[PDB]
Parts: sequence; C-alpha cells; structure tokens
Amino acid sequence: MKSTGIVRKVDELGRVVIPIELRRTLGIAEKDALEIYVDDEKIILKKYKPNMT
Amino acid sequence: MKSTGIVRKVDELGRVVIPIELRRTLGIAEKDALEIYVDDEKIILKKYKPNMT
Repeated sequence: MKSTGIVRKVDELGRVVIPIELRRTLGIAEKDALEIYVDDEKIILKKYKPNMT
Repeated sequence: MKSTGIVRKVDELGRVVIPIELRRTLGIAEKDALEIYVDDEKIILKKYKPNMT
C-alpha cells in the first residue's frame, strides 16, 4: 500500500476526503494533522510530526 | 503561492481541510477532485484531470 492514483472530492468546506486506506498507509487519523506542501503545481501531504512534549 | 508547509486536521470523516489558499494555488475547488498518490511515506495530491468529454 502506497500511491493509489486515486481521486477524491474536496467535499464542501475544502476538506478532501483522504481515504481511510491511505491515511492507514501513512498511519494518520482524522484527528491527526497533515503537513501539507506543494511541488510547484502539486500538493504534498506529509503526516504531522507526532512530537508531543 | 505554492508549498506552504502548512498542516491541517483530517476533520472527522477523513477529509483533510485543504486550505482554500492552496486549492486556490492549484486551481481546484471543493466540488473538484484530486488525484491522490503517495511517494513511499508521503501523500501527493494532484488536481483531477479536468478532461470533460
């Protein structure tokens, strides 16, 4: 499990329903955060750094 | 406008609220679709191909 090549809708408020399977791949969650970047034209979602002090 | 290095929550249903600004950058919308992939450990959101026959 990795790249799916799978499209999703951005829902309504601007939240893209990132499939549970994918966020399972990165081991993120809904209450989790994603550190988003963009490579010129494309979006890069990393999982938020789980650094809790 | 491009990479922000900006984190967002995955909401509740599994939809990450991708900031309006970012989707403003890639020319997407909330009714739009995003062709999501993953590079080993990270998520890659491209905007869905606007090819409408």
